[PDB]
Amino acid sequence: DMEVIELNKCTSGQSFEVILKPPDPSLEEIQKKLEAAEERRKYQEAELLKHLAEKREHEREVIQKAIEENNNFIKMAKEKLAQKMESNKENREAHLAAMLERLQEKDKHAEEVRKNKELKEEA
Amino acid sequence: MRECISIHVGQAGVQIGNACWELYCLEHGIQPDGQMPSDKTIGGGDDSFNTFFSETGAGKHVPRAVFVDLEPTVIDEVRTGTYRQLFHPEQLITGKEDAANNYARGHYTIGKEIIDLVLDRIRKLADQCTGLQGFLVFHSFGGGTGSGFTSLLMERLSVDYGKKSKLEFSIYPAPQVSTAVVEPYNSILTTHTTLEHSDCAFMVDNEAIYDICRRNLDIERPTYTNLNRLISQIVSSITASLRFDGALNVDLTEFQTNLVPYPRIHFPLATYAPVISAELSVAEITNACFEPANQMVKCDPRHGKYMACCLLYRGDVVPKDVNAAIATIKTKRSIQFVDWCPTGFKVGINYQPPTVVPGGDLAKVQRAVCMLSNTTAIAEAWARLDHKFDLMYAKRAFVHWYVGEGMEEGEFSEAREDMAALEKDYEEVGVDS
Amino acid sequence: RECISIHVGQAGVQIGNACWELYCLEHGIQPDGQMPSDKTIGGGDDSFNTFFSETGAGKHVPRAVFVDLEPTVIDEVRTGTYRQLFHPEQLITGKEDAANNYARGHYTIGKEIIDLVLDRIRKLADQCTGLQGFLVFHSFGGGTGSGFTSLLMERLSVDYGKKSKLEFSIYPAPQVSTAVVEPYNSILTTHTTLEHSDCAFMVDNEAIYDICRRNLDIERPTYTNLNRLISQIVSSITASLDLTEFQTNLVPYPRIHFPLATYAPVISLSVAEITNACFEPANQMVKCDPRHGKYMACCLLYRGDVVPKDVNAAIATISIQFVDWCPTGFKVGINYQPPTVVPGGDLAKVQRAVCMLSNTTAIAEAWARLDHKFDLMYAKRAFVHWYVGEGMEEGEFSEAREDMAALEKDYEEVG
Amino acid sequence: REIVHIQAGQCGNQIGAKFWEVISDEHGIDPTGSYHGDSDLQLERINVYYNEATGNKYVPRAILVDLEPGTMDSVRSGPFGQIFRPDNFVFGQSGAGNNWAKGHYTEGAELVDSVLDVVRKESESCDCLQGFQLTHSLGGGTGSGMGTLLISKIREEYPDRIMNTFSVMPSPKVSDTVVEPYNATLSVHQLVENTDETYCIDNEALYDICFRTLKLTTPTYGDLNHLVSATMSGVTTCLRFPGQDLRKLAVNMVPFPRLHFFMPGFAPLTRALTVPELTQQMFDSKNMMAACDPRHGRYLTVAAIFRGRMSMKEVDEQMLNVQNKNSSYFVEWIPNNVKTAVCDIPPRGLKMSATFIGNSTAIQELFKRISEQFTAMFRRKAFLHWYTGEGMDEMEFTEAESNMNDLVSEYQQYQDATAD
Amino acid sequence: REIVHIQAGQCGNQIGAKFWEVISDEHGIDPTGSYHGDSDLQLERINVYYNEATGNKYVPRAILVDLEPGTMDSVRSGPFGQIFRPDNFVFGQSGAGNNWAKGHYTEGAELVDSVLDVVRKESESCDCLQGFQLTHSLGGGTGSGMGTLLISKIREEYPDRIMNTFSVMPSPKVSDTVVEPYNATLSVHQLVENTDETYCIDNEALYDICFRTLKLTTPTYGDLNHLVSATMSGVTTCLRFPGQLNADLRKLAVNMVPFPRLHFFMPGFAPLTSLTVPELTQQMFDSKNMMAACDPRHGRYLTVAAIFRGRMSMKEVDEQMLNVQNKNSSYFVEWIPNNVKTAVCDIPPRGLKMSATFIGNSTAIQELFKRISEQFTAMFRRKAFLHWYTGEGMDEMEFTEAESNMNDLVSEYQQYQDA
Ligand SMILES: Nc1nc2c(ncn2[C@@H]2O[C@H](COP(=O)(O)OP(=O)(O)OP(=O)(O)O)[C@@H](O)[C@H]2O)c(=O)[nH]1
Ligand SMILES: Nc1nc2c(ncn2[C@@H]2O[C@H](COP(=O)(O)OP(=O)(O)OP(=O)(O)O)[C@@H](O)[C@H]2O)c(=O)[nH]1
Ligand SMILES: Nc1nc2c(ncn2[C@@H]2O[C@H](COP(=O)(O)OP(=O)(O)OP(=O)(O)O)[C@@H](O)[C@H]2O)c(=O)[nH]1
Ligand SMILES: Cc1ccc(S(=O)(=O)Nc2cc(C(=O)NCc3ccc(C)nc3)ccc2C)cc1
Ligand SMILES: Cc1ccc(S(=O)(=O)Nc2cc(C(=O)NCc3ccc(C)nc3)ccc2C)cc1
Ligand SMILES: Nc1nc2c(ncn2[C@@H]2O[C@H](COP(=O)(O)OP(=O)(O)O)[C@@H](O)[C@H]2O)c(=O)[nH]1
Ligand SMILES: [Mg+2]
Ligand SMILES: [Mg+2]
Ligand SMILES: [Mg+2]
Ligand SMILES: [Mg+2]
Ligand SMILES: [Mg+2]
Ligand SMILES: [Mg+2]
Repeated sequence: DMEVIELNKCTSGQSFEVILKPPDPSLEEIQKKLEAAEERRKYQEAELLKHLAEKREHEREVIQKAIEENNNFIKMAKEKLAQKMESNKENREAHLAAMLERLQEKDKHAEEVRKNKELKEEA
Repeated sequence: MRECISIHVGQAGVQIGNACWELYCLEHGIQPDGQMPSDKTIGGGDDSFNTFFSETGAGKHVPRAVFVDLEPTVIDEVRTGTYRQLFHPEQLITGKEDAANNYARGHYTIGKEIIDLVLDRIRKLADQCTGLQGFLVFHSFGGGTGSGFTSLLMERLSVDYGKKSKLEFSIYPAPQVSTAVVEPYNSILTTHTTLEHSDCAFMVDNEAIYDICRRNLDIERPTYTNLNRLISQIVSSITASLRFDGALNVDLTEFQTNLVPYPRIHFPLATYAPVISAELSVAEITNACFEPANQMVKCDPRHGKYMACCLLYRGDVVPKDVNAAIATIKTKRSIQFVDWCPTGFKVGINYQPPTVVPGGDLAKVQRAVCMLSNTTAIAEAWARLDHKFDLMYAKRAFVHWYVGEGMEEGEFSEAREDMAALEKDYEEVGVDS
Repeated sequence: RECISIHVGQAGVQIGNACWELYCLEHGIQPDGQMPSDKTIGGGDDSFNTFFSETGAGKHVPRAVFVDLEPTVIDEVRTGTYRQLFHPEQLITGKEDAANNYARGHYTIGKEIIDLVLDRIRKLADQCTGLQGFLVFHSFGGGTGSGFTSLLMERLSVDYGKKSKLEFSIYPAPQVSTAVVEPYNSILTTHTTLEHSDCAFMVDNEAIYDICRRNLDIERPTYTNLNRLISQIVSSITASLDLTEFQTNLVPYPRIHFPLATYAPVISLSVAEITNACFEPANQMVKCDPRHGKYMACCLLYRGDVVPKDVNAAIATISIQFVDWCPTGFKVGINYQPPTVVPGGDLAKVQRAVCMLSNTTAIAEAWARLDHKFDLMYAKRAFVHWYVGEGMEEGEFSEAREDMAALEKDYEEVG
Repeated sequence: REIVHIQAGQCGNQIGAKFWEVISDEHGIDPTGSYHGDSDLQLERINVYYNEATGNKYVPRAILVDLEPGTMDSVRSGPFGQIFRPDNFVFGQSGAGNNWAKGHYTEGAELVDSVLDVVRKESESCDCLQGFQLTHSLGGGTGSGMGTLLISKIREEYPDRIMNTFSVMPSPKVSDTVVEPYNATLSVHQLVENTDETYCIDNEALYDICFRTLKLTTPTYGDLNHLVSATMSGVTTCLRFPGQDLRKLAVNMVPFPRLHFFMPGFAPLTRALTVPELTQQMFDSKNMMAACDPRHGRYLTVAAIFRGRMSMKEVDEQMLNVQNKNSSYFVEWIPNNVKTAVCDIPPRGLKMSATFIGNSTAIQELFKRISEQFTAMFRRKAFLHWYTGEGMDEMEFTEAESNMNDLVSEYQQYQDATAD
Repeated sequence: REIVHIQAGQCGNQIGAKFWEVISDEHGIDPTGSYHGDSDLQLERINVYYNEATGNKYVPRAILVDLEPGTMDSVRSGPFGQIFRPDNFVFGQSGAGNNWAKGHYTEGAELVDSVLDVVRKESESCDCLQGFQLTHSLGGGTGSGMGTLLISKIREEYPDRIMNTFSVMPSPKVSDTVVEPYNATLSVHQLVENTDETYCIDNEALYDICFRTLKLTTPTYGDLNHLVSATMSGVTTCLRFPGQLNADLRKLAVNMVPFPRLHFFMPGFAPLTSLTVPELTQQMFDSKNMMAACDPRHGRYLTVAAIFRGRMSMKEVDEQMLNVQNKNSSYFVEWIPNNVKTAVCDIPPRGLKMSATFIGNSTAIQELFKRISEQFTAMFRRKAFLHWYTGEGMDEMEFTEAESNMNDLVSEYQQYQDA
């Protein structure tokens, strides 16, 4: 009830078999998949660099908007300050012009009063 | 680098300027020679005090300031002062006739006679600067020069120097020490024009400093120099963070960013503690800064909400003492903040002890603080001003003095209309969300 | 008849040189490389020459190559005791590891370093008049042991379709493991190397841990305690020398080439006592249920004072089932010289010892646990972004999973 | 900044000379013209009225004008006569005989060109001319007629500088000359438009103070001129003394262009008075140089100047007291319309003194009085041919009358004005 | 494997200076830069954070960045001020004015290039660079603004490298400026995309820890900085000391970050002071030991890394950690098996004999971003202080986009909390 086959007897040891109850790969496709992964990584890098470039362009846009606001503020300050300065000059000199015109008119009236005294002196 | 140019305009601006610079010379130890024995870098160097002082070859430290008045009696005194040799004679500019309490004369008629000269010297000062921070403009609100020329200067500064930081230290009209009756006109007028060109305007009202000198220094009738000496301490506290190496700092831009919630709402009041006669605590001086009695403007903070508070300490004070005091303050139901400002405090500390002019009535103290608070309550000061303006403009009183110098009544109308909007804006920023 | 050994990754390198120092002590080879028992200086056809080439000066050199994408572990061999036993070329290192990431070690860093390792491996093979095949030592969870071993396996097959490749793989254990992504790396590396490996001896570190603590009475074993214990089971398995016998005697169907090894006794007993010990689950290398599983092969390799009748008696005493198309039996081998051990090592030198190598359906239990843990994270795509970020198709996670499902199913099929 | 003074006619030269004698003693300048004072505050602002000359001697920046040449010798005969430089005496052949047209249009126009020549040469030597003050009466023909012509001429040459006047208004209690209402109305017609400030010196007041108060049986012009001089000194105090200009006072005192007529007051009239005494007495109708009860009108603006050694705290306390204690007498629509100045230097003889300058609507009482007297003669066209014979028309009289009636109308409207 | 350190702004340079002081003391490096320690383990992996100077000395791989010179002058004046390479100081002088826009767009642009030039030079001095660490606050202008800008710029230049930040989150209890909600929300928007992990050091937690459970007094900035420096020394223990067997930035990032955006960690230390292994593990998981002001019990850990220091029983740490796990079974995600792993380094910190540190990727950190979002909204609803940002070229769409992204993160952390 234990049949064994005696095998491979030698000085190092023995061996035997006891029995109790009887009874293509392609390198180019490996390189294709490794290159495909590398190409997929490269696509991801580009999308990031693109996304980063859009962010750099937004930073440029923001800085440009700051520049535009500061320059318009200057230009609107310059032109409003000039405008009211010229108006103030027109007004101040118009008042003094009218004042001197009214003042010279009195002077003429005085000369007429004198002329009438002269005419009456011929009596 | 990081230099700031001070421009003092009119009697109030000049006399306060010479008060501040004397205090500066005392703090940094600059002698009336212009010499400073505590500076080793001759004619050059980038120490912190150099923000406000330039260095000349022979060792003289010259102030980065410009004094302009349309009339010389006040400025001549500076030229004859004990500190004459500190300024290059050109830094002091003076016309022959003043603006005669008339905004139109200071801004138009008389102002245009020296405005360019003033702007030229400001450019040379800016040329001496490796990294210009901005400008400090000291002026009154009710004088011809203080209102008219300041507004023309601020407009020109915005054209020449763009949106570069322009800050004001302004004296608000006070009937007690008021000296002209057209002051409500001049104040409303300059506010209208410098509104768009100013980044921030630290306000003080001469009657409040007066009452403070009376109550705290037992001076029966305080002198203008007294008032000026206190203001110098306030200004020094505002500038100490830029003239002294300090653990915590607040620069011109930090002041702007934290104290101005909206473009038009840029008028924080000042407060300073403690004011002690010649003959303490850290939490005490902070608590004093919120008491309505000790407010540099006739304003009741309990009638409004705090939008921002800048607490600037100098002396024997360390940040843990402050945060504690701010913590105790944060509990106080008497101090209410707008619900759109959850973080409501900015703090700067400079360990350099305070200093007073020797012999003055102000006692030397070891710690001090100045608080700049933007609160909606300051609308009351605008209201009292506008009302006086209404009383005269309804009858058009005195308007002819401004019309004779080229001004149109439409300017008065739009200036008051804008002031009324400022009142309405101060009201609306206080409504809760 | 010589065989070539390759150690990939930290686990492979460490349990690798643990095996080599046990080999030198087995054959009395000295740290100088000299072997006083070898009287043919400069070559020969002795049995130890299957694993040690000889030089003119007589230094015995292992037929081995150590590869890791990071140095800290290979330099331990460069500066160790048996350092002079290896030429400087035998050891290969990069400076950036695979970060416990199969895809990084397979598709990214593995490309840049595979061709060098191949050329150096062939230079080893050119020193072999007869090469029976390859033994690889690697981990399942580690980044390089997963990804680079896979890459190396498929390449080894195409370049050496002649020879055969056997695996000595480390199964991830929650008690002793370093990365949560270990189920991911395992599933992926098996599916890619199942077709390329002829036999694959797994080992559960938890099992080694447990039998270490229990049988040897140690509160917590060091990695070296483990390494020496595994080294004895590998030593006994390799002590067989044909790579063809192993491929055919233990593996009847190619996909189910995952047998379990059981070493006994582990003391710090008679022939029958130690043989029954290997039939016990508490001595096996992978925590597993041979109670339910049915065996398909059972090589029994003894070492020491063991004669045939002692074995035959012991087998007759003991009642496990077998697959109904396999001869219910047991191949038996003897190596009279007693098993050697580390002098002062944590296991004592004993008179007799046995190693059981059994291919059973029971090992499917080990697979299912690892599969379930894989399923938990992949259901939420957890950590999948690290692999996809390295160029790996997300589909591969499924191809390696569904194949993994088939493996267990084919295992249960032959239940 | 310099001020050019002009004195025209009899009265103008009389009070002008008395004024110079007063401030020259206040500044410590002898008739010779050399400084012999004891302090420094007597020179610091002396350039405003004096011109430094060789020999360290100051000369008044004054120009003396009259069509009657005799008044020239009277001024030079009087004390401090040689202090005036001879080239600034501009005299005509004979007076105007109380005819406003002779001074304004005919004889005065002959002499006005040389007057403007002297004015020009004095104004060009000034670093920055503040403006001009003119002393004159309104009843005669020289200071009345020629004065107005002067201030009108000087305006054309200097449109942007200040023109102040010290005008003496006629009173039947002082002079019996009948056509004085004509001259005063015509000159006021000129003054309303051509001057920035006019200090109305009422001869009726001056007579009342010397008689009912100072208790003088028959007061001479020299008695009345003592009052005018003391007010003029007290009004010009801060101008001539440092510490404590023209345009500013005008800007603060004149809320409306035509209403620039101020009622002056001095205290004491002649044991130093107290600040409360001075303060009360100063707002009293018995101390006003215009015969106008300020209780009959409202104050638009008020400027006070105190003189002598006193605590300015008390000065404030009392000035606020009298303001609130008499709130109704100040318009509510001009906030802070009462300002005060204190100078340590007191007048000659007095240790304590105070001068009051008030833009009050009660001054309409004075102009009404003139208007009634004017109307009584114009309705019967009495004596008009004296003016018509010189070339004037009747409509100029009508314009002067109506413009003066407008002025008193305005004054009453603002008196009745409400804050809302 | 070497790391380049960068510190930006007031807070970033102050905590960075104290971090270098603490680990220079552990590694036996004195302020002059030369070694003087009693163990060769202090040099085995010293290159990781240091470079060998020629004069027998070591120089930190550190770059110091600020728009204002003051902070730099202060750290140069500190005890270890001599150690840093002088050309590695990059300062401007315009400052940021507490404004994120000035630091990220206008002012920070004028300085970010020459910063990169230093980042480049020190990377050419590395045999194999693992990546970068940045210390900065989120409430200010320089560290918040320029820091994000910097982080984005180095990513463009070193996309394959690991980027970590140690980021101080603003709290009203300790405030520098009134616009901290704006600066924090604006920068969080950036850290979700351009960092592989950020250790959220919350100034609210630091304050509470120093006040209540530490001394019941008022804390100085040195106290707050002492907490974060020690915490940083703990997080970096296995990178600077041998025996880890898995000590690289990449490994920790792959193990701790299951999803790209959920890379925000709650650090923890034990003990807190100015012990027994059971206490070490138990306290380590206590919310009173969390450097972020969030209660772990309000969420579930996704992955957790614990590091123990000091000589102790390895089996004690093991079982302790196993049983605190199984005692609170439901407060860990089940769909990530074996999600807490530990490590021991027998070299303990200088000052104690046995300590322990904690790195938790937990959903509870939503509470942090929530605090920011509310304070931000309280201001943005009234557009308060906003003009200071738009005046620099900024738009309101950027603020709304930033807050919506931070809210999306809050939802995402909560979503995996319910799975
Ligand atoms: N604190 C302070 N306020 C002053 C000083 N001088 C004047 N003021 C205030 O300034 C206002 C008047 O403006 P001033 O400075 O006098 O006038 P100005 O700017 O010179 O203008 P004009 O001289 O009219 O051309 C009033 O409110 C005064 O109280 C001073 O020395 N200190
Ligand atoms: N028995 C044993 N298992 C080990 C040993 N070293 C690592 N492991 C196990 O192997 C797995 C990790 O694989 P490693 O070999 O460390 O990784 P690697 O192959 O170097 O890959 P990377 O380091 O990720 O690039 C874990 O399950 C460890 O428990 C060792 O010496 N002995
Ligand atoms: N208080 C005062 N009033 C005077 C004096 N002299 C004249 N008056 C008044 O002035 C008015 C007369 O004007 P006068 O100054 O005499 O005349 P005038 O300007 O010289 O012009 P004519 O004499 O007409 O050429 C009357 O009302 C007089 O009462 C004087 O010394 N003091
Ligand atoms: C209501 C109000 C507000 C402000 C002023 S004020 O600004 O002019 N100050 C002021 C000056 C003097 C003074 O003698 N000036 C010199 C001067 C100038 C011109 C003339 C013809 N005489 C004198 C007196 C009092 C005051 C209060 C006045 C009134
Ligand atoms: C859930 C889980 C599984 C596996 C790991 S692990 O592979 O990374 N091992 C691991 C490493 C350290 C450690 O300090 N590394 C060095 C390092 C790297 C990066 C940084 C910023 N600081 C430090 C600590 C604990 C563990 C358990 C972590 C978490
Ligand atoms: N813990 C700690 N926080 C700080 C320190 N300095 C500033 N902060 C915080 O940082 C935030 C402000 O950022 P800050 O660095 O000062 O501004 P920056 O210069 O523009 O980068 C606020 O929340 C402050 O509370 C420090 O030394 N320690
Ligand atoms: Mg002035
Ligand atoms: Mg110097
Ligand atoms: Mg700061
Ligand atoms: Mg490895
Ligand atoms: Mg041989
Ligand atoms: Mg006469």
